Amino acid sequence: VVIANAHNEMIHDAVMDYYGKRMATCSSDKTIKIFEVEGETHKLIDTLTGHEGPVWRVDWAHPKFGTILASCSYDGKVMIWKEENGRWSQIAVHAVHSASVNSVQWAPHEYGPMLLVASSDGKVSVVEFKENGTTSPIIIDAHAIGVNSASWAPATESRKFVTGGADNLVKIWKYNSDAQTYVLESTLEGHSDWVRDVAWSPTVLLRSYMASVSQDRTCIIWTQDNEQGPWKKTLLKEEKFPDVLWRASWSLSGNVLALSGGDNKVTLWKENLEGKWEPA
Repeated sequence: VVIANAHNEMIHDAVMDYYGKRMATCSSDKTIKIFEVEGETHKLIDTLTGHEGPVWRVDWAHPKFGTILASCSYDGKVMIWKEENGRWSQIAVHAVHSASVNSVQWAPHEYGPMLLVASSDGKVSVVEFKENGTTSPIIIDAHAIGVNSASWAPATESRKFVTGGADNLVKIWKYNSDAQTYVLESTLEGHSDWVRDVAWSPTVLLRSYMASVSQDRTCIIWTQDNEQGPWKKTLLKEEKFPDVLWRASWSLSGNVLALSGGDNKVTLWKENLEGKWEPA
């Protein structure tokens, strides 16, 4: 179902609506594109523009609040646009960070219309969209050099999300009505280089599963069982993948690992009966 040459500039992200019927591509050309996919067809609708620097990542909001797609660019700003009347418009612009923003994912509709922003400005922001338009932002420093990922943890307070460091550190953050904002929990060390990406699973089974990919060219699957329980570092393999590792994605169900390399190859992984990993 290829959509050959969607952009002019190299593409940095390919995400779909909750109903895999409409896509969203973003590139360096500072532009994002909306799509329609059927059997093998690709209808190109609008092309989102207002981004000064290369767009990095984008994320589809839950249909619960209509059609909304958020994008983050080098321009140190993340922007969201809705699709009222089949015509794409820019609803709000979030630019609190001072430097590139490399990741932006939406919170489980349960939580609400929340967006988690992680900038290379070393900080991270949490923003929910009220009514009138003016939101109440929440920012908290998260890493030394910077921040590269900010995946969320499923619903359960009890609001958690993992961060990937520019300083090689993976962290866990849980809300706190007494602290007024998300505070640190874990600080799982493991990578020798920078944490390129970290995604948290929705697999509600007995134990929690977290993925961490990095310039150190390895994935460390962080498995923990309960509050007490510490996270068990686990090398996806006791060798190095020839190139870096940029993305890690969790399948809806069946909990399978989508590990987008850098050697330009995508690999899939599963945890056999023991607790190790194998292809698919």
